[PDB]
Amino acid sequence: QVRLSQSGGQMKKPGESMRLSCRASGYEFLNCPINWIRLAPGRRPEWMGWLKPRGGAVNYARKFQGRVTMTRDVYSDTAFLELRSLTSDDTAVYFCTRGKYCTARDYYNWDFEHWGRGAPVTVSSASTKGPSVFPLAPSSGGTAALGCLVKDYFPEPVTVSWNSGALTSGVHTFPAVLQSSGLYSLSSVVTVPSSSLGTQTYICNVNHKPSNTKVDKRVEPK
Amino acid sequence: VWKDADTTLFCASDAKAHETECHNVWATHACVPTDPNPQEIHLENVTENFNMWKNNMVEQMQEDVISLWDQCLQPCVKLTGGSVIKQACPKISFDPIPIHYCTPAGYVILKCNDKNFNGTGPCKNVSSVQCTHGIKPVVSTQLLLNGSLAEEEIIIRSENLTNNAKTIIVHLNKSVEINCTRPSNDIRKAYCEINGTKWNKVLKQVTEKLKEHFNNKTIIFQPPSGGDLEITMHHFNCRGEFFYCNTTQLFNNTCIGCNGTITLPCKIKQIINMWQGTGQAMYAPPIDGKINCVSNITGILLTRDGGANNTSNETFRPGGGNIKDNWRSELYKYKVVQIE
Amino acid sequence: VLTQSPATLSLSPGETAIISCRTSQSGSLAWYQQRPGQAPRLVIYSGSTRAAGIPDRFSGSRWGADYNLSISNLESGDFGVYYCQQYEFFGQGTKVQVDIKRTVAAPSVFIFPPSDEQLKSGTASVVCLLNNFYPREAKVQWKVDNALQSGNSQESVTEQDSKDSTYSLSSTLTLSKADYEKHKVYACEVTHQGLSSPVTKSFNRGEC
Ligand SMILES: *[C@@H]1O[C@H](CO)[C@@H](O[C@@H]2O[C@H](CO)[C@@H](O[C@@H]3O[C@H](CO)[C@@H](O)[C@H](O[C@H]4O[C@H](CO)[C@@H](O)[C@H](O)[C@@H]4O)[C@@H]3O)[C@H](O)[C@H]2NC(C)=O)[C@H](O)[C@H]1NC(C)=O
Ligand SMILES: *[C@@H]1O[C@H](CO)[C@@H](O)[C@H](O)[C@H]1NC(C)=O
Ligand SMILES: *[C@@H]1O[C@H](CO)[C@@H](O)[C@H](O)[C@H]1NC(C)=O
Ligand SMILES: *[C@@H]1O[C@H](CO)[C@@H](O)[C@H](O)[C@H]1NC(C)=O
Ligand SMILES: *[C@@H]1O[C@H](CO)[C@@H](O)[C@H](O)[C@H]1NC(C)=O
Ligand SMILES: *[C@@H]1O[C@H](CO)[C@@H](O)[C@H](O)[C@H]1NC(C)=O
Ligand SMILES: *[C@@H]1O[C@H](CO)[C@@H](O)[C@H](O)[C@H]1NC(C)=O
Ligand SMILES: [Cl-]
Repeated sequence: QVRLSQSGGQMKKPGESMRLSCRASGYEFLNCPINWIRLAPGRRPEWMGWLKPRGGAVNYARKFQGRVTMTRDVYSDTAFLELRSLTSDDTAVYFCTRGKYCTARDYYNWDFEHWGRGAPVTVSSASTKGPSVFPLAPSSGGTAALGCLVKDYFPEPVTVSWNSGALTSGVHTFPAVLQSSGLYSLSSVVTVPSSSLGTQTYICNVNHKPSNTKVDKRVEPK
Repeated sequence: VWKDADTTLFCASDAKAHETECHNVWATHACVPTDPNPQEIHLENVTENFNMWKNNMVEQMQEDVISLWDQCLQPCVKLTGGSVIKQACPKISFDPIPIHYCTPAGYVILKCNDKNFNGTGPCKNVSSVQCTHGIKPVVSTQLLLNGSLAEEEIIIRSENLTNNAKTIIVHLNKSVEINCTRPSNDIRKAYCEINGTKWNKVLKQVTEKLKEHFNNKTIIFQPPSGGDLEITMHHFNCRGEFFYCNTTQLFNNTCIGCNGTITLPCKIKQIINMWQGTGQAMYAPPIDGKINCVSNITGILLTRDGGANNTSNETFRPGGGNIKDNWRSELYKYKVVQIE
Repeated sequence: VLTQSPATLSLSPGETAIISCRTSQSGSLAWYQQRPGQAPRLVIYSGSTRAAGIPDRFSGSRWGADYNLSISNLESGDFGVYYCQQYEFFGQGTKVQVDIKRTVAAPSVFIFPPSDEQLKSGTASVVCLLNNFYPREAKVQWKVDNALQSGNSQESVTEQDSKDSTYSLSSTLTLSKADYEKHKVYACEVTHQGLSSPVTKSFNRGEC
């Protein structure tokens, strides 16, 4: 069966270069072109170019010429790509694709029935940083709201639970947002009976694996 | 009365028992003598659709040329990545001779005599023949060498010009000689010569034809963007040697002075990437002595840059398509049909 | 080029989605589906032909330059974003998301002043929560001493809650500790279909 196997995602700094691989299997590699496509969230998908494993001939979109290099290793059926002078504009998920129709006689490149799992690439100047966690303290009908503010971490993602997962109902963990500083921020709130605040203790379980920071923040009425 | 069909064709040539050149010999074995008296019957008020991009005849020639290269261009060693095999490295005397392709009983070949037929669509002037004209299996990249010529004016061939992954074939209506020499006595330093005046003139015409098929946008040429030397360079076999010529100069935008003779720097290689499939072949060191091939450029292979949108410009680069395209550039006007 | 519409599409399971694509060049047109966090899947090519494993529910049609992809009887798997493609060119995408219909519910509104721990760090975030509301459209209005704050905050909204089918929104206004201590009255004004009139939650700096 046709399978495109991609190397994982990565975090670059602006100015650097990135390299990705894509090993094809289940078919005759020389039969038809390999493509590289980038998809940035809420942005029109961009075809970067194609490579014909036979001879290694290439075709680059005007936009990328001089920055991108596509090659292959015919023996291992692996396609390679490099992108130089990265800018934030380059942040995206990078895919390799192959057309549906691909025989010895001929092909049709542009019906992408086969895709790699994708390689998510973020380019920014932020360095991996663990979140400082601040309380969102409740205040005195029968329900009170409270949470933790998880601010200034990079990169995504962070996970948040309550009282070690013992508390699930009422929990609202919002999508992170990217601040103008390059660091992420998100909030996690929960509603509870405002009569529990007196006795019931509420804890914030924050886990940010990328920085190995694990915080148990106790939230209490102020 | 008839229908489109594939089948096993046989070859015909003018190969002579006395000639010992390798291609000639292969033919004395594979083919039969060319028909002494050809018969071309014009088919009255008839119309037929051709598609050179899907012509099974191309596949059959392919298998022959692979057969031909297996007994005429056997390398000293083959590196298939998985193994490295040694084998006899016979001296090679190779000079392609015209090969005719013919149909067996119950079938027949159809020929399109429209003087500006670009390779796809209906043909008005149709005739019936038992064999193609003699076609030479010349293996080369970027430039199509020693082929037939357009009978009217320059013709742009493509399965679909708006599809950048489809090969473009230009068919000159007036050949241009390319004189290639490697002096005797670095025994790799070779060069090629072309008349700048004749060449550049032919460029004006092709680009003017190209512009015609792209809603009058500025046509500009650029060197290849990457890939193996077989692809980024004009590559061909001369007197058993493998030439590799830099074509930057032929596609000079400004020249479209520029009247004199332009000379390409070529290099001869002993280690090459085999076209028949995958792996590197190793041929012996260059023999001593002056080596000189004079060929006729009759067609060009182009790839259009993709992802334009804005502009205003269309950018073409020499090469590359596929080796089967060389045969297509000659088989374009023929198709096999079956009686009943 | 390829102009795809609409940008977004909020529909319930069972309904039919009609995504549109306008071309100018023509030639085999294809549609892709991308599920949250997964690689796109070819859905249709040649404008009208289904790929392998694509059920009858997906169908495409054409009229001149205009191309439609139609998804009937929506179900969980169908939601995501869809792209039209012509050779190397793609459309801007259409996000198709799930909105299960329910009775209108007004937001519960809470405002949170910055914690002392954060102020010690020399920065201040004011948070306004809009909890469990329907439908999804809602407006947040920051005011600092009666001055309207335009472009000084960031919003984030949850996907529709699986249990009660409501939405929740969080708005964060960030300021320098120095700026925060310049002003006194911090207000959050919420307007929604469930509110007969806009609701303003507020507080004065430094008041327990
Ligand atoms: C494009 O086609 C042209 C002709 O259409 C073709 O040019 C021809 O090349 C062949 C081979 O290079 C030439 O034939 C030669 O003639 C000379 C004598 O004048 C011989 O020296 C050559 O080799 C002889 O000696 C060799 C010693 O090893 C023997 O191996 C060999 O069998 C011969 O005995 C050879 O016979 C022919 O003269 C030219 N014709 C012209 C008009 O120049 C050219 O090769 C084609 N280009 C490509 C890329 O195929
Ligand atoms: C068919 O060909 C015959 C043979 O010449 C010719 O007389 C006749 O006009 C043609 N019919 C048409 C419709 O052209
Ligand atoms: C070939 O010629 C006709 C137009 O006269 C038609 O099949 C098609 O438009 C042409 N194709 C090219 C590449 O010129
Ligand atoms: C080649 O074709 C061009 C049109 O593309 C024409 O102007 C020129 O005269 C032709 N050359 C010959 C020798 O017919
Ligand atoms: C090929 O070039 C050589 C070296 O310039 C020259 O002597 C010879 O005349 C040329 N051949 C032809 C046919 O012009
Ligand atoms: C051909 O020559 C040009 C100009 O001399 C040079 O820049 C380029 O590297 C060469 N191209 C190849 C493919 O060797
Ligand atoms: C095609 O899109 C048009 C644009 O609104 C719409 O009216 C029509 O219903 C769509 N066709 C299908 C089959 O969805
Ligand atoms: Cl294609």
